[PDB]
Amino acid sequence: KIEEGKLVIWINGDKGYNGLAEVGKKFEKDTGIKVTVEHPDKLEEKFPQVAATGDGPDIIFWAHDRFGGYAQSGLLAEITPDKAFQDKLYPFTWDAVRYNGKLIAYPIAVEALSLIYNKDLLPNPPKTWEEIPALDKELKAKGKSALMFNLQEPYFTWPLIAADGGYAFKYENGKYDIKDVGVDNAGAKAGLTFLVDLIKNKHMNADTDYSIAEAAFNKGETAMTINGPWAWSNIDTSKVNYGVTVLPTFKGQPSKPFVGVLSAGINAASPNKELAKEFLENYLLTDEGLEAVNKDKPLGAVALKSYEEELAKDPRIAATMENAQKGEIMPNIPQMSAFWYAVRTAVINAASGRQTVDEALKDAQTHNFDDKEMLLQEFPEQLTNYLLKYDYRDLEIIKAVILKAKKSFNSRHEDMHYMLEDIEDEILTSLKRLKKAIHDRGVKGQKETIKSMQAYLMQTILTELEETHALYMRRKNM
Ligand SMILES: OC[C@H]1O[C@H](O[C@H]2[C@H](O)[C@@H](O)[C@@H](O[C@H]3[C@H](O)[C@@H](O)[C@@H](O)O[C@@H]3CO)O[C@@H]2CO)[C@H](O)[C@@H](O)[C@@H]1O
Repeated sequence: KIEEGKLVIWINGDKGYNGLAEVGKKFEKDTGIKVTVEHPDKLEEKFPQVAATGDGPDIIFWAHDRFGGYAQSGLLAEITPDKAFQDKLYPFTWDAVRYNGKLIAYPIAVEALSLIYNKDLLPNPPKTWEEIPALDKELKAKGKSALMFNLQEPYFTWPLIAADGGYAFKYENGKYDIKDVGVDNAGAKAGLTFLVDLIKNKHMNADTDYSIAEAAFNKGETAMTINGPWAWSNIDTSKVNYGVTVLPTFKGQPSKPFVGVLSAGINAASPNKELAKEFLENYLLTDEGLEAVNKDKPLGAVALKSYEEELAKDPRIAATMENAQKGEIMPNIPQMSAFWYAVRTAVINAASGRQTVDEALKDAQTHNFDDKEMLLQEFPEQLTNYLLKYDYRDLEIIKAVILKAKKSFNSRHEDMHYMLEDIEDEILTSLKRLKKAIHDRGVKGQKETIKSMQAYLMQTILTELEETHALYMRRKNM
């Protein structure tokens, strides 16, 4: 439950949630405010749904890429930290969580995928992806396998795909280009294809998941795996003597892994915005509190300058740093979610016999990424800002309706061809008047959607326009 004067935090299961809870007790002890940290499945999917109802967490913890669609939907509060606190974190990590020149989250850490090898089994880790099959021949004969890592989540197959030149989006002119996607180019084809090649030759099983790969490495069944800093705690427990080095090259070129920044979003809905700023600024982002999270599950290289000095010294952190530089940092555009979904199916269909690599990637490329910016391109910009909240399906509804209501009003009235800009104001108060209606209607226990309430929008737009026209008609008259 979400209530005034209690702080609720959502964080992903593989992160140090026990450690963050530990900071919670340091907060509650000094501030008297309970902190409750839970890690539900699919939180980054659950968040946009219950944020609408207004019963989402106070603080949401995910990699920065997810915070685009959130900031666009206005699910996140604007972060206003004094310049002094800003200087504490890396200027690089501040940029990750910046949307439309607004800071919409607090960067916690920089995480990057790395290669992990078992020093006993493998004297020296491979330098290229292409050496791995010949290892597997030797490895299998010793009853072990060469490489195990999950194929069920694209984050992991991507450093390979991106390697010979695959890319999520072109970047030119300081803006990301949504009509320019590079999932299906020759480069990314060579990548995914290499990976299936491993599946076809039985060097990897297509069905492996994080659970399987983790388990297999900790037990010494496999010699290598690809994972992030949150993986080190569980291996430390294990008997395994591991090593964390740079990702194997593809076709003579570095593995280019996607780099994520762990970020702390505040809920726009929260009563306790002030308690959330206070917690993240004075208790989470200090050395003593970062160390607290870190001891549970390693953060990687943190965003906090001071505590990072001491971390960089760990060859594992500088190794993670090393792959972060050889890779690129995830966009935080709203489409990024639809990108990730679009790929995840493609790898899986590639790994399955579901479809060939070529058709698999084509589809990932073919996909029509939704754009509020594009849908609203005609609309008066002030209106569009209001209109961003609504999900893309509902937007199609309101677009079609608004446009008919205009056409109709022009039909009844010869003398004036109203521009959309002219009607901008009568739409705003109409779209507001609709939000209220769905609430008044929400009481009385009748649940309405914009789809249902399409009739009601239409009439309200017209009624309002007719009022404005009465205003204009009275206005002409002497
Ligand atoms: O299945 C749900 C999910 O698919 C997409 O998730 C991507 C994440 O956005 C992206 O941040 C990255 O997540 C990894 C984290 O960076 C890392 O810290 C660690 O926790 O593992 C995560 C991957 O296992 O990669 C995934 C896709 O692989 C998409 O964003 C979501 O729309 C969607 O909820």
